[PDB]
Amino acid sequence: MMRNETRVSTTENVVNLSNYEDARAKMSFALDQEDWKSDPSQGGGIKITHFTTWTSIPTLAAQFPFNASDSVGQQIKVIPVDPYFFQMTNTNPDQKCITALASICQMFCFWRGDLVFDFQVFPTKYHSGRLLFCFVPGNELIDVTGITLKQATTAPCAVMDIAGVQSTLRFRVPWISDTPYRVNRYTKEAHQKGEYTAIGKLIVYCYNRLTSPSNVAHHVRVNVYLSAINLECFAPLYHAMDVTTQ
Amino acid sequence: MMRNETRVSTTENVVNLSNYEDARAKMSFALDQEDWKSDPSQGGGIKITHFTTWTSIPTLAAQFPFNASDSVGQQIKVIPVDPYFFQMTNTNPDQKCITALASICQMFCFWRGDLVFDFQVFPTKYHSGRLLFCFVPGNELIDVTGITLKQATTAPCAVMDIAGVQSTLRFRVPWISDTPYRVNRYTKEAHQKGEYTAIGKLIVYCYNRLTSPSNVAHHVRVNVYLSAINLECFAPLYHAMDVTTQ
Amino acid sequence: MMRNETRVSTTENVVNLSNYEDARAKMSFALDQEDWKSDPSQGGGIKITH
Amino acid sequence: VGAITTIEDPVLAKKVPETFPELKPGESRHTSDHMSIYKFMGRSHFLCTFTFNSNNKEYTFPITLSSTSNPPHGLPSTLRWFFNLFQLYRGPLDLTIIITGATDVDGMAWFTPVGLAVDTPWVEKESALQIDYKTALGAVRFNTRRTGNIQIRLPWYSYLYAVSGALDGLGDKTDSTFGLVSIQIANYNHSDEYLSFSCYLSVTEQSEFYFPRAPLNSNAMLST
Amino acid sequence: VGAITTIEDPVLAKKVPETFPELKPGESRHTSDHMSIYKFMGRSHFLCTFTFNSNNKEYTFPITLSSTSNPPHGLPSTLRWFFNLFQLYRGPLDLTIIITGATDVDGMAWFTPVGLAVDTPWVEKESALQIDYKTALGAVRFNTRRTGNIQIRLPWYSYLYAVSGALDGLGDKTDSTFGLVSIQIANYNHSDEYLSFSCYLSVTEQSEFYFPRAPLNSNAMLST
Amino acid sequence: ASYFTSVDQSSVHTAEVGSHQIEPLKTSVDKPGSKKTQGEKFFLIHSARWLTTHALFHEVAKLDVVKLLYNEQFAVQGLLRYHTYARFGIEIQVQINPTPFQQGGLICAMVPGDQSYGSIASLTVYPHGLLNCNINNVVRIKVPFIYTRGAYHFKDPQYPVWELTIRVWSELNIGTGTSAYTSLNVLARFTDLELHGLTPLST
Amino acid sequence: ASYFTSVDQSSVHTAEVGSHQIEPLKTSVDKPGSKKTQGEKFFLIHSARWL
Repeated sequence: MMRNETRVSTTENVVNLSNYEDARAKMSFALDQEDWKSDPSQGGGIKITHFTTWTSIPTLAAQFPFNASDSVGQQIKVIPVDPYFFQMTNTNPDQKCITALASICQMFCFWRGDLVFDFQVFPTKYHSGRLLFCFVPGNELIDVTGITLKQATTAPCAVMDIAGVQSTLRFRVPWISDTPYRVNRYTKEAHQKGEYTAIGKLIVYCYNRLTSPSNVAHHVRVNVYLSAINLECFAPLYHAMDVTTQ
Repeated sequence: MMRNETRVSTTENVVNLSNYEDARAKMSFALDQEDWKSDPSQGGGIKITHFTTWTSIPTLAAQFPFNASDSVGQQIKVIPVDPYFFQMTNTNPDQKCITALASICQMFCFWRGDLVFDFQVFPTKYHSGRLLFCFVPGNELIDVTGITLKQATTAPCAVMDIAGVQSTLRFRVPWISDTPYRVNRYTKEAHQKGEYTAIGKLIVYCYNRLTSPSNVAHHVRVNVYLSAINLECFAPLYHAMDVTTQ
Repeated sequence: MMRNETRVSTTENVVNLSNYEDARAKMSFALDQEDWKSDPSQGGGIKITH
Repeated sequence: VGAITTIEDPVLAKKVPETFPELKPGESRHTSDHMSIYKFMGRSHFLCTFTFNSNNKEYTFPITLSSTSNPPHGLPSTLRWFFNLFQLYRGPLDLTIIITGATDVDGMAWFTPVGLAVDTPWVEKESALQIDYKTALGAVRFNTRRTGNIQIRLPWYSYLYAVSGALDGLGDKTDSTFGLVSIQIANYNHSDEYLSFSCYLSVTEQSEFYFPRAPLNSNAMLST
Repeated sequence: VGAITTIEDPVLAKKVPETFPELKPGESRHTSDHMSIYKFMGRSHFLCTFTFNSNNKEYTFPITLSSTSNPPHGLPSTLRWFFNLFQLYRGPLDLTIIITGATDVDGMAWFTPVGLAVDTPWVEKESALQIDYKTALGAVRFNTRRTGNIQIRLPWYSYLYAVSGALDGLGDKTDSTFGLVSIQIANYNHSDEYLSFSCYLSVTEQSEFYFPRAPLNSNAMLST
Repeated sequence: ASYFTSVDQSSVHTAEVGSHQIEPLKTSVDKPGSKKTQGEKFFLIHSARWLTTHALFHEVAKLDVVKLLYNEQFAVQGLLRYHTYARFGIEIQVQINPTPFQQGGLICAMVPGDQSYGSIASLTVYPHGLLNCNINNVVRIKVPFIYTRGAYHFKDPQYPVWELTIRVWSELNIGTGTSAYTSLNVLARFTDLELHGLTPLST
Repeated sequence: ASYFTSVDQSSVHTAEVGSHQIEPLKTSVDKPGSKKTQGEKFFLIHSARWL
């Protein structure tokens, strides 16, 4: 005698696109349900399972000039600290240059980690001068401009020298926040108190003036790289992050 | 107390004709669900599980004449290399003679392997002469005609003698292609760059002239067989391959 | 968390009268699903299976 | 040395031909093979189609392996091609039919072995058979509302050792038929909504094949 | 000491940067990670949508990884973003389509490898193919009353080692197409009730990815 | 057994005289020429100037590597012309000559296929190296083979395998009177080159 | 060291990506072309008639 019984539960026949296990295919067109073996051959041994491959590679966030006419204590450039920050642009073709670390987090709601800026000077050997990178923990809506130079040495900072065989400074912002995770507000329209994106603002002062003889240019451009470490994420979505300008 | 529950997933009640496991019958008309034992008796021990039984048997692709009036260096016949190639025809009844290797691959999209041509001369013992089979790797849309005889000895070739007790030459085209699999384009209508069928063209020259006394015929017909080894296939379909003519 | 899923195949709810295994009853009127023992008594030991 | 042989001598015909220098061509990258018959024909293929124009009419078609019968009545497409490569066949088949169009239609399909009294093939007419004669041979009673498709295994019942696809005249009328499948419809009452059927034949793992023949010349293969 | 480096020298580029004093930031509190590709793209994403305006019309769309084709015909949203981060792709895909609107509609969907004779992409027209040609390539026949959604795995059948998303001109027309999925409808008879479809593509566990590229400049990403 | 294969009934033993002699005093002391000494050497590709009038992200030299290596000039033309298919790796030199009174920088990125769209600022993802007047005048890039087929096809290639690009990473600048330009050179070689598919039809 | 020889002060290590991959399924099964397969083959010279 045949006895088999099952009660059909609720949520009968509901497509769940949430996570993979509910997206996996029940049937197949594949003849005789065959399977595909891996084939490393033509790829050069490079296989990508993890977005760390992009986020661990430095990219060009911004380029700011450094000028000999700038007296001591003047703020050259102010940067917010988020992976979302790129001010670059191009002409032909018209486009908005995005960093790599941005395009990974522009698809995600939340993140935490340490954003590592890399400052690259392009001087001669004959220039000389210093800079001060002052990290100011907080949110990005605070007023950073009314800060003098003497008041800045309180906060963590690093003083760099332009001349030498090391043109590059690696500067690692330690993660400091009241909440374990920051959020992506650019999708939502307006501001709200308590909901922040950056962990605080960066400042770059002119610590000594910029000296140089006559036959060389008087201003040293400096690129700013960006990349992360210990980066975590979750809650995907689709978003087009616009260039943050000033 | 009875507790059994199952959520009915998506794709409820969908006939899948894709592969066998979804074509197998759930119920049966067979009385008491009986099973059939094998019966080799009247069949002669010959059981066919695998299409290699057809493709490993040579068949008649084409028949081209060899004439004493043809001066050295003249191209007698040019063949593309694919299992799809048969130029034969008949009158009563009107029909298109297909090879075996063709009728197996005419149902398939892709293939790879080595097509083995077998050239069979039908001379007397008193004729004498040679031929040159020049393989020219490439696709089948290239221009093969502007090739002289001296230029042909570069490519792989084999020189055959007509007189002897061996009338048959087995000539194995090594598989050479940029892509691991060729494709069946005859279903689709027109040409496309990069999508090819043949692996290249074959040429048959007249290496020495054909000498013979008066009382015998002056021209030696030669059949061309076709068959494969290491042949792989996939992606079935239905197609009627028309005779490739010239 | 409850996870159990089964795809309902083709040929849903088709009566097959072909062979016995598809004719066997799923449910019963028999009180408490009782079973009947054999009773050779009055038949004279003669049972016909074939 | 393997580049020369005498094909008029069959013993040397089993020689392994070599011509140029070669390398072993590695492996095939996908696991399953597509050249095993039980896979290629493991996929189902088309068979026939028919429509009912009125209520309480019964339809019947044989499964005929003969090459002579040309479609629409006969084997089309692949099957017509597949059953002519080999001489003999035996063993069960896996049949799948698919219902479309109108709903709330009861139907009862049965299978009739070769030679026994049965409706005329390829003819749509009212059933001539006693209702008591039908269910004896075995049948399945299906409703179109719930399922609309049925996958059922035809048995091998015949007085022949096996069946053949290549025959002529007096033999082809008898040996070449596998069996008859019939479908009766009931409660079709509204003549609208166009109830239609389709069949699909597949080959089992218990089928066999014997004595490879020559494939069909192109003018033979046809389509519906 | 790790606060100074020469990035023009790649050997020192793999140095571990340190700047200030730090502590190990504990653990992540939720078990699964969201940065593994096979999870993020484990979720399904949008592909395309189309509607049928009359009975017995067939629709066909290729799956094209090219960046050049702009939506509504092409890859929208996330997929357009995801298949341009890396140079190559190979391996099967998991396809899920969803049916809406009218009911009691039979349909048969098939999959056509690249290059073979097939209906013109992105064109809604009556089918030009022999019914015998369709089922050979394999197909599933579905009814909208019972299910209305189908989740099926597209195989990898191609003559290319792999497919690429970044190409220009003569190459982009050929290599950049994965394959074609087609859907035929039947018994649509009343033109009302607006039958409509939608597709959703997902990535398997057998897929691979090679040679990371640069992400797309913002003017590239679009939406339907 | 190589390629040309004679099948004959009547054949006979060949008649040698003497045999290969080693040289007790060599005529030329360099290695006997072969593939590894021919195909794999360094060859010159493109030579252009880099001027201050080039703005940021201007493209000094856009190169197609494989298309340029195939020419009657370079002796590697010898092999490639008579072979239909090939697969291989590439190596790259980029050499410039800054005078230390100048300042600026470049980027040399090997992009497979084409750049297409993706961002300029991300070219540090591709295998690359940075030229700077402060540090170094030379970079070496070595990439394996990437392509959507088994091998490249020289007669009518589908799409260029490695299309090299060079963008100006920071605007060049000088003082008053300083030399306003610098030479720029590119070198390339095949590596582990493998050939197939002999053919006359190239001529 | 082959022939072309760079002599430089400022030089630097090259940046590899990946490495030579063997083929689990070959595209072409013939021997990889080289000198011994090219230079040493049989070639045709003169073809005349003997009367």
